[PDB]
Amino acid sequence: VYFASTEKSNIIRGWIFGTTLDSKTQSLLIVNNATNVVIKVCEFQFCNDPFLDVYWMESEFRVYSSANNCTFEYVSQPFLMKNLREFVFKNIDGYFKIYSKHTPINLPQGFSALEPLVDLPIGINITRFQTLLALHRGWTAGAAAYYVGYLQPRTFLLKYNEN
Amino acid sequence: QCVNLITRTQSYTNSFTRGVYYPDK
Amino acid sequence: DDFTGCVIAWNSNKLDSKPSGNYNYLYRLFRKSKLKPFERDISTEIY
Amino acid sequence: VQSGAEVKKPGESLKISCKGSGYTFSYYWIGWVRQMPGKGLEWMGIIYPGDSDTRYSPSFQGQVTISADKSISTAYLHWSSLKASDTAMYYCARQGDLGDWILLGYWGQGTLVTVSSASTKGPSVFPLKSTAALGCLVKDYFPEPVTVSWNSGALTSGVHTFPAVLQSSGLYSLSSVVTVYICNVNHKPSNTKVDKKV
Amino acid sequence: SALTQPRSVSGSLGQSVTISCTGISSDVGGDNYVSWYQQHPGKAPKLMIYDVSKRPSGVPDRFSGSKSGNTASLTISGLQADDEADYYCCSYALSRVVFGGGTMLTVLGQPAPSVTLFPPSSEELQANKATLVCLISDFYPGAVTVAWKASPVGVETTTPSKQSNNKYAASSYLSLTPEQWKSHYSCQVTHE
Repeated sequence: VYFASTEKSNIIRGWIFGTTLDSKTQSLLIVNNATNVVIKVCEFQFCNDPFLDVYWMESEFRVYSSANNCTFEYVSQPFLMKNLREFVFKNIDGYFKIYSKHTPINLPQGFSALEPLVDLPIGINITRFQTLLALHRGWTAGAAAYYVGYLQPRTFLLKYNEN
Repeated sequence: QCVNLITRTQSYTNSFTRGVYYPDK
Repeated sequence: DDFTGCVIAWNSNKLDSKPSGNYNYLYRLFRKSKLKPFERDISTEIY
Repeated sequence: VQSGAEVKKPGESLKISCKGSGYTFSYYWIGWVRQMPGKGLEWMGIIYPGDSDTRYSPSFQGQVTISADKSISTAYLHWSSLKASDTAMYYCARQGDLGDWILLGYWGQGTLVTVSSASTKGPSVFPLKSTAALGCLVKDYFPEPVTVSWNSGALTSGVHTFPAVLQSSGLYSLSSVVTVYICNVNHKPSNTKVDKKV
Repeated sequence: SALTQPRSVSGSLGQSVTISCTGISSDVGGDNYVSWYQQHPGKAPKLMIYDVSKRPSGVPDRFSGSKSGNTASLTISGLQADDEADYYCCSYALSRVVFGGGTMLTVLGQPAPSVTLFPPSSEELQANKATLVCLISDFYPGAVTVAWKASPVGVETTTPSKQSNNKYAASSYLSLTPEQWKSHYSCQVTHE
């Protein structure tokens, strides 16, 4: 899938990846918080409308009910900490590839290639995904917009300049 | 907890030339 | 199909086997579809 | 039941044994774990009833070898060029169907090997208002494992044996009481038995 | 790595006790490679707690364990008199058997020491010896003091005893000459 969003208020804070999302199989959970983001795959029990309740203090993980039989955990630098942010997630032969690159805008015309940032193996079936909305808690109202595009096996002819 | 609070609508937008990335490093 | 590496495998009958029955190792025999390369399936659902 | 521990000097290649029962010595791992006085258990290595794929501890690669007997299901150990710090309570353990191959399901009895060079001085017995109880005294003996009995073990109730006290000259002294009589003292390292009557 | 265990603990009858166990390593295949052994003082060790996720056979249900990171704990309930024994945690994740530093389980409860005096025998006096033995036993607390009166008086003593009747015992052997013994003794015992 292709994820794009021009929300310049730090609302998008990760993406959920899974196939059934009922704690039956493993599911990838990404939390793109302020600093030292955490990427852990486990058997999460996702809610109908998952979200982060920032109370400052971080969220108390209201997205999943319980998760104990986990297999992998990854922690690294934050991801892309009016600006437009684009994301591309692929799962080929068990390896999960992440492409992202921030380009300031005034989806305008032109070309802006994305850079590979994180490539980690998961080895799990990913069929459905859902974004995460960040809000403060008497819940604080807010709005956000993002773009979603489905990828397909294609063939492109890339042109490289002198740089 | 698990409360249904966030709502979402749908709309369409034309992506002219977006989605390009480096296939190899 | 594009695997690159050494598939190391050796006999371990003296370690992973017990006369009373070493049933701690399981294997998935039934599945809805074929498994993709480098994929894990730990679900205990009944097929 | 295990064999006794005879007083040996470093460099005589002594041997210990242990007898187990309740299993088949065909595919169950078995090893030996020692315990020095004042410390915990120390795992040395294990042996397989078939191909002896022995895996010794890094601190016991060239210090002790396993020479267990398979035809009689009795374990044995072999040593060579021993040291003074080799005195430890060796426990024989087996794999067992409880845990994995390295897990120890059962244990043996344990025998404390004693190493000394005091020529194995012979013991001595000496006798001692309550009458009502009597007792005997054992003095002038270097080896520690010395047992005292009453009437060759005819009286068991009301009999207590106190631990030996280390003397300044290196010897020991033991005291015993009995509820009321000939007190019998047996010395294993010297094979000397002395009888005394109060 | 070396497993760290408390040298001595202080429990109570009817209460619970938690023995710590740190320094446990882990390899690819699992992290529950934790097993405990019960070894009575001067007796044969017996397997008590292994695979804390399960329950061993023959072991009472009042024994259980837990896992929290690299630190494990042994939860024991219903402490009795016969429960006084040594316990060691084991880690075998890397196919290597390691043991802790040794744990001694002691229980508290409701506890007058027996003070007896015996004069030297004739065989000792004929050998120009005079040994004054003052026997102390039947005391639960570990506080005892041995002293004699001549003006206060080689002499050795051992405070700890052997686990045979669940009671402590101490004795001292005062070695003096018969000429100085006949020229005058009493045993002084201090206990809580």
